[PDB]
Amino acid sequence: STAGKVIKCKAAVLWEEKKPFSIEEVEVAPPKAHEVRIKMVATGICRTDDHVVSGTLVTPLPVIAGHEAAGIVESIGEGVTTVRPGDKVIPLFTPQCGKCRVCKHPEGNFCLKNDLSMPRGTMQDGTSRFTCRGKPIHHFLGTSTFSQYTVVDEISVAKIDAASPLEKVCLIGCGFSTGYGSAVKVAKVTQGSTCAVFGLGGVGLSVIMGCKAAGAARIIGVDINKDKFAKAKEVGATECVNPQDYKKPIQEVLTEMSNGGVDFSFEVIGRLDTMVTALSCCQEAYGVSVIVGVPPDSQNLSMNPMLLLSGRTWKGAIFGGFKSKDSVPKLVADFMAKKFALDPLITHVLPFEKINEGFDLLRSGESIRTILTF
Amino acid sequence: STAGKVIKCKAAVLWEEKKPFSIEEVEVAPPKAHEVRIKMVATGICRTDDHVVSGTLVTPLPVIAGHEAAGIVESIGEGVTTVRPGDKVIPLFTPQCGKCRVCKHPEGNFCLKNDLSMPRGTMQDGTSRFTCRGKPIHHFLGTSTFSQYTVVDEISVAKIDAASPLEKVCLIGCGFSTGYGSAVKVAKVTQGSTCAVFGLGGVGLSVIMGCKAAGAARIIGVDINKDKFAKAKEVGATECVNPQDYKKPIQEVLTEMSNGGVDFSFEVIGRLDTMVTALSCCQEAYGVSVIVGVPPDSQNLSMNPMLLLSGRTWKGAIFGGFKSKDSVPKLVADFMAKKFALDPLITHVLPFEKINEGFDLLRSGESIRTILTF
Ligand SMILES: NC(=O)C1=CN([C@@H]2O[C@H](COP(=O)(O)OP(=O)(O)OC[C@H]3O[C@@H](n4cnc5c(N)ncnc54)[C@H](O)[C@@H]3O)[C@@H](O)[C@H]2O)C=CC1
Ligand SMILES: NC(=O)C1=CN([C@@H]2O[C@H](COP(=O)(O)OP(=O)(O)OC[C@H]3O[C@@H](n4cnc5c(N)ncnc54)[C@H](O)[C@@H]3O)[C@@H](O)[C@H]2O)C=CC1
Ligand SMILES: O=CNC1CCCCC1
Ligand SMILES: O=CNC1CCCCC1
Ligand SMILES: [Zn+2]
Ligand SMILES: [Zn+2]
Ligand SMILES: [Zn+2]
Ligand SMILES: [Zn+2]
Repeated sequence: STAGKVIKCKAAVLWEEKKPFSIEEVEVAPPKAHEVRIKMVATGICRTDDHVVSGTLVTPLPVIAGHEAAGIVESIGEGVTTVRPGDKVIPLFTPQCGKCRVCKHPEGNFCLKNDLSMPRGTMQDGTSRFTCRGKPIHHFLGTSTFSQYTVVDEISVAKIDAASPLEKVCLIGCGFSTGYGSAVKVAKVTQGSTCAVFGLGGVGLSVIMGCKAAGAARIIGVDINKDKFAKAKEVGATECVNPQDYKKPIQEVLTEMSNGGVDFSFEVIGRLDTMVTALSCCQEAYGVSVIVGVPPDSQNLSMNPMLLLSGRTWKGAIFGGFKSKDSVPKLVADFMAKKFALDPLITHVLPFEKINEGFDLLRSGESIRTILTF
Repeated sequence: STAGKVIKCKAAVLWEEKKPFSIEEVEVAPPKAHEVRIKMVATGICRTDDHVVSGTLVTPLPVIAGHEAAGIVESIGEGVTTVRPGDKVIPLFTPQCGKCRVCKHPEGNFCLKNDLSMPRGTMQDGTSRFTCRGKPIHHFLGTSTFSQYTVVDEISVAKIDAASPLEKVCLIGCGFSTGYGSAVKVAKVTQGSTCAVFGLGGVGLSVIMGCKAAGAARIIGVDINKDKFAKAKEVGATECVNPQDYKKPIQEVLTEMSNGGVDFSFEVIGRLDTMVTALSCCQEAYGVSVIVGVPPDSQNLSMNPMLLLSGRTWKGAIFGGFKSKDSVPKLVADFMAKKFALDPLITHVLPFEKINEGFDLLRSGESIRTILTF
């Protein structure tokens, strides 16, 4: 009854930076060739979406944000072969076109069709499927999940298990997979190692989950909000430290605690200074540091390259290094088989209409993941 | 005639920065417990030794520099078990104590007994074996090879094949092993890959040798001195580019040539700007960049962490990542078995007394490696 037709629905439109989202009616065009229109079931609030509001992450406005979500296919455009109406799906903020040099590389996952490096805020064809008050509205990372319906390119959606609980598995679309993969796939944490995790939000807790799964003997959580420590220990941290408690810089503290530096460190905040601190606290000859946090737009850090010359490895990754369309269904299957848990990340649940309250909870430090239900 | 006694011999003393080496008589104490006195045969002129003269690398002065060398054991102190009088040896500017956490780690080679991080310019016991004009003279990296005799700690010397040609294998003490290992062990260049090498001196040519040995399909040499290109092609470069020939920054040129970025890049110069350019020119999702060059003392580079967040890996290494005492004898044996060539690196051979002329050849751009003979 809606196939081929414009759908009018509610969405959370961001008209300008540093303002509440506006819950109001938008028009969602039907999918074109190789596009998929999705009815949203649940979406999480990730710090990246707040970065859009704050101007930390620059993408064209006005915009429908949201990128960590799950829903049910409402209709498919001409030529779609990988999903069907009625399928449960997770939108992929990093596409997997399967044809570019990165998709063909055994390690790479940052597909060249991404909308991150040179943000356009469009579908792959350079146009928008959203109208609001008669005005075109930008997409976000080819997902735009803060809406009752969205349209994504086929390379930006994965079919998942038909029995999946969408109010939980939406976290596999961003925060869980990012943190878990950063530990198990990017860093390749080893049994018996010592790890340090900077930032104990949804993504940092997922890093801890991955470090424990990889068998780390010590996992040191680092956060300036000590209210985050109890859940960090629940999911695997052996000891938590607040940098504000110490007179010395925390990388000196962590080097002392690890008897000369940690094996693996992770920056999961998004600050230039903590990226450098995290690199410095890994052991100078064989340590590995992974950047996960998003830096403020266009800003450069400063560092002494002797930190690298002694032997450190420094790297970063999007989405935990996972090839998105191959990996998301497998991660869902693994969740259904109880191989990892998502409940520890979910601290609050709200209806989509209370999106602004959900962002207030994030900004206040009270929440990890709030899940919004449509 | 000389065991247990002070040796008066010729050495090249550096009394202060930015002055020629002073060829004069020095006095070399006999070895104490666990020390080894070596009567040098050949020593190479490495850019690192020039960095001491120029103030790029800070180490206590006055000093006997030189660290890339080979000689013959004159005497051993109490407790030495790994070499004997008459053995051919190569001093190790990175020690291998075998006891610290780095030596025990499968990947690490930057032994915690090194004299680089906190330069003292002494023997392990904190004292000097050198006097000149009645003044104590500092050691350099526990080697000090610009002298007819030196004294090193046992952890800083390796015994090598009694039939080795010392006037060639001295290069295994630094330049060859550093460059070759940076490609084959640190970067782990893969066959069919595309590589970019910034700096075509002795170390950069050794990187090229390693990239070719690893089966790279394309090896792009980068140098502002085009006189370096002919030898780079002889040892495996498929193409050479001079940044000053182009209106665009060279990272953009290299990204275009490689159809979107190289697989492996190497900075083998020692400039902050080329360290960042080398990182930028590897492919953003799966590229690897290795810093080999020595940066100017205490200076920080500036970089955008988005270069790492997309997926790049940035690392550095001392001595090609080789565990020094284990690897040097094996590299000499490999040379004797004809597994790699050293002659392409040697452009000049001069008597030790012509040390200053040898440094003039390096500074003028004319030489690769000058070997000084005693
Ligand atoms: N690389 C990727 O693919 C992805 C990156 N991100 C980024 O990861 C970061 C974390 O995301 P979430 O976990 O949702 O964020 P979050 O805000 O829930 O967690 C961040 C934690 O860092 C702590 N923190 C803040 N400043 C600190 C400081 N100076 N020192 C120590 N701790 C400090 C906060 O108290 C907070 O608990 C964000 O920057 C986000 O944009 C998120 C998802 C995917
Ligand atoms: N990491 C380690 O273990 C080691 C590091 N090193 C360092 O490696 C570096 C290279 O050593 P060598 O080969 O002996 O030096 P070299 O001076 O013979 O070679 C350097 C090359 O860089 C080129 N160059 C200079 N500025 C340039 C620019 N802006 N762009 C492009 N090319 C430029 C020069 O023309 C020269 O050919 C030095 O900094 C040295 O201290 C050396 C040995 C061991
Ligand atoms: O949180 C999801 N996506 C992020 C990934 C890191 C760059 C900004 C967008
Ligand atoms: O060239 C020999 N040794 C160098 C290695 C890099 C740091 C300075 C000393
Ligand atoms: Zn996210
Ligand atoms: Zn692709
Ligand atoms: Zn050691
Ligand atoms: Zn050297």
